[PDB]
Amino acid sequence: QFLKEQRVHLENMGSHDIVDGNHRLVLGLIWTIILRFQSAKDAL
Amino acid sequence: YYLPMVEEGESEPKFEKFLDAVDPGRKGYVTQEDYTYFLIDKESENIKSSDEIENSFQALAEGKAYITKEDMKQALTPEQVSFCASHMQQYVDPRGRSHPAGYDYVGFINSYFG
Amino acid sequence: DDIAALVVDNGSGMCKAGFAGDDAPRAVFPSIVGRPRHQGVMVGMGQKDSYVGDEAQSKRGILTLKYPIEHGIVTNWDDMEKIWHHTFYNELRVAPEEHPVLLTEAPLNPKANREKMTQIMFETFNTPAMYVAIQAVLSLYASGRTTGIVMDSGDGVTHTVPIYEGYALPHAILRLDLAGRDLTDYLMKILTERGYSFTTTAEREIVRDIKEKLCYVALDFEQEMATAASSSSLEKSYELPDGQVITIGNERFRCPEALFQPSFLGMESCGIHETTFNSIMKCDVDIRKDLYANTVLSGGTTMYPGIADRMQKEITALAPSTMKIKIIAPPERKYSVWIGGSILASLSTFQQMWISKQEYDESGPSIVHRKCF
Ligand SMILES: Nc1ncnc2c1ncn2[C@@H]1O[C@H](COP(=O)(O)OP(=O)(O)O)[C@@H](O)[C@H]1O
Repeated sequence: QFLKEQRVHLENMGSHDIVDGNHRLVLGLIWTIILRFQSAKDAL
Repeated sequence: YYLPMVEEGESEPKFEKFLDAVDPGRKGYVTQEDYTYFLIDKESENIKSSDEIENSFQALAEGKAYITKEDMKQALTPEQVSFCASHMQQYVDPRGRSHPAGYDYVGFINSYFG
Repeated sequence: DDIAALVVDNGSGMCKAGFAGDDAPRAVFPSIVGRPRHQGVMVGMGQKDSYVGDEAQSKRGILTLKYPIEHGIVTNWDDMEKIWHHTFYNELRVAPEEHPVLLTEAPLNPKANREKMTQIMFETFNTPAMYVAIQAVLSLYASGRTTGIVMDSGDGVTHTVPIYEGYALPHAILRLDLAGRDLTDYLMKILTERGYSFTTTAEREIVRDIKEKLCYVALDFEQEMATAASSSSLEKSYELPDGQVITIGNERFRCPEALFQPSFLGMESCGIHETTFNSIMKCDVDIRKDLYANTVLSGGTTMYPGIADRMQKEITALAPSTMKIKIIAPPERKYSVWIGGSILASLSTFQQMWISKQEYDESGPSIVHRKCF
């Protein structure tokens, strides 16, 4: 939910998937985290 | 016009140069014809003097003393860009260092039109 | 050399994906989207709005399975976006901005399908370059010959196209809406006669597994009816997920026979052998004897045991007797299209044919008709 708060798009991601130990979804979660976490005023 | 305004206690020379070109006497007012002369000299087509070419390749280079081919290739046909790259030399800055991509329009304009 | 391209095959049934220059695809998974239908009572288990692909197959008991691609046409674009996102991020773990993608689709399709596919692959995933190809041409790449008629049967549509010496005749392309999903529905219909009833979308996958495991193409239809009527040697036993045991028997060779006689489904169209023969006769005179010797089977639907002998016998019966008919079915014909994609994706001379991002920006989504095919 914190990741969804940052508007990082996760697809086919669920809590039971992470708890159950699915390899592909865990690796995808890590991959997504890696990609997404690294006057003149008067004149205008 | 690309004129930043109302800096905190700072003076810029673009507005001063525009005011000098419009009203050199510092009269504080610009008439209908005073701004129209600037608009006509700024708008299009025929050219009176080479000084506007002088300080307009400076504005095309965004005030930089050197210009690049990529900057010239958003405004000018690659035919003319190839001509300019063939006939205009490499730029030397005030420090003396030479860029591989530094191109001086000042020397070229003073060589052909001067 | 630089960065390798992506090869993605989107058939109607299952999606396949991998890197160009590879022998086999990395990711193979069904193209389904599932959503729950019952009440949820356990507080704190977390929520999940959709189940995509293989994850929907394991938890299929409490879901309503939906297919985004129907008869080779993308009906629901949102589920296609979900499938593509799952393929790119969870299955291959690659950023789509670094790789070009090559896609596959049917010969005769609506124009809006290709236009929307190009718009989706440029606008959202921001791929630098992309290309669309016909699946059966990629099958002819996979075979490795310059001349032949290729018949591809998937889960959505069957199509035949002849190619001679690198030139494809457009008027001889035949498309038939008889595929594996229709055979699955017919198996669901004829399994009622013995007392087994499957209705919901969960049991459709069970029927598909039954069809993939215990079905075969009869060489002679009436003789097999006589044999199955005389004895009980043709019966086979299957075990349901809940533990019950079913026994098919007669229906093993009646489901795949419906490809050759579409009147069982009520369709007026001809069989696949007659479709291939008619597509051959639509060509010119001089190339017909070359097309008789280079018939290529492709797609998963042609993985029934005994399809090659039946096809060869039927086409031999229809053709004049003075020429020889040989049917070339590679053992790995399920993935042939994808293999062809790899062979196309990393040719040296193909690198000038990608649809550039700048070209899409200056042309709109209509650039895909001028290029591609
Ligand atoms: N081993 C098999 N034997 C018989 N039929 C099969 C087999 N494997 C797949 N099929 C049929 O082919 C369909 C899948 O074909 P596929 O090649 O995935 O089509 P596409 O990739 O064009 O969607 C399945 O629905 C099933 O009906």
